[PDB]
Amino acid sequence: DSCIQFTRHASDVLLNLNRLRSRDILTDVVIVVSREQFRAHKTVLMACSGLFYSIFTDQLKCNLSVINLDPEINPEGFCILLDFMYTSRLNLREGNIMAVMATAMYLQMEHVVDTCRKFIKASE
Amino acid sequence: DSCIQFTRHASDVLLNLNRLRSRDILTDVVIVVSREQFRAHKTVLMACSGLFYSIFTDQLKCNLSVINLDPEINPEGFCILLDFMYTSRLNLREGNIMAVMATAMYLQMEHVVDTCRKFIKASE
Amino acid sequence: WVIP
Amino acid sequence: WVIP
Ligand SMILES: O=C1Cc2cc(Nc3ncnc(Cl)c3Cl)ccc2N1
Ligand SMILES: O=C1Cc2cc(Nc3ncnc(Cl)c3Cl)ccc2N1
Ligand SMILES: [Cl-]
Ligand SMILES: [Cl-]
Repeated sequence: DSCIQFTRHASDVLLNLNRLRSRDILTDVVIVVSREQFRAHKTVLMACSGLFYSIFTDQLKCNLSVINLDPEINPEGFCILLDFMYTSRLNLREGNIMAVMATAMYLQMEHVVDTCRKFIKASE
Repeated sequence: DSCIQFTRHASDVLLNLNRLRSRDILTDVVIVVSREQFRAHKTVLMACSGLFYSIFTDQLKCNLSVINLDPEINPEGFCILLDFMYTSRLNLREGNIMAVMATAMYLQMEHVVDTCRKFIKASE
Repeated sequence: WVIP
Repeated sequence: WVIP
């Protein structure tokens, strides 16, 4: 086509989606990670995670308002990944990298799994 | 913070949101523009438009499944702007620029209004 | 705005 | 990935 493109559009959309999440606006699901609960938008979770994409395209699970993750999932690792979904920024630290990588593998977030593998390899 | 950032994350999210729109997955509103109907995600519309942001934060309108736009709104201009919301690409042509600018002013999409004003000024 |  |  002969379209023009606004460079900052995708980033501006994601920024506003994070503002709606922070104010709990039109969030339609709560993700339960052991004792912790995280409110989010199903569409953003599906857009970021192969696991959520599979869950919310399922004809019965698409209608659930609560999703319980596997008890081995670390709430902090999930929190870091949810923040990444809504911002493009990943808070990867020596103290959380193992939990972040395991959570990213479970959530099927291949680019996160890749940078965790590389950061771990450099420390070996 | 000491976060790392994935450059293509926002663009990848928007691409997946457009894929969900194309397959009519988790769309929660229909925008009526005279004889034409457009299915979308309320969160994406709010993230792109000052008008939709105001509509869907309203305590009664947030729950509506159908929104009727002003009868002066051109369906093609709306279609072009909805495509822009979900892709960052604007199909701006001599034959549609007036309708696109008027629709962008109504929808409160200031960056689109700006490029339309500039493209019109160059042709004068 | 750019030519993509 | 970059340092933002
Ligand atoms: O590493 C990742 C990130 C990811 C996201 C999704 N999401 C979607 N993919 C294709 N079409 C659609 Cl419609 C969506 Cl929402 C699926 C798999 C994966 N894997
Ligand atoms: O030209 C534009 C594009 C636009 C989007 C929105 N959206 C939001 N703004 C602030 N916080 C939130 Cl939560 C959202 Cl969703 C509001 C005004 C405008 N004007
Ligand atoms: Cl990822
Ligand atoms: Cl805009």
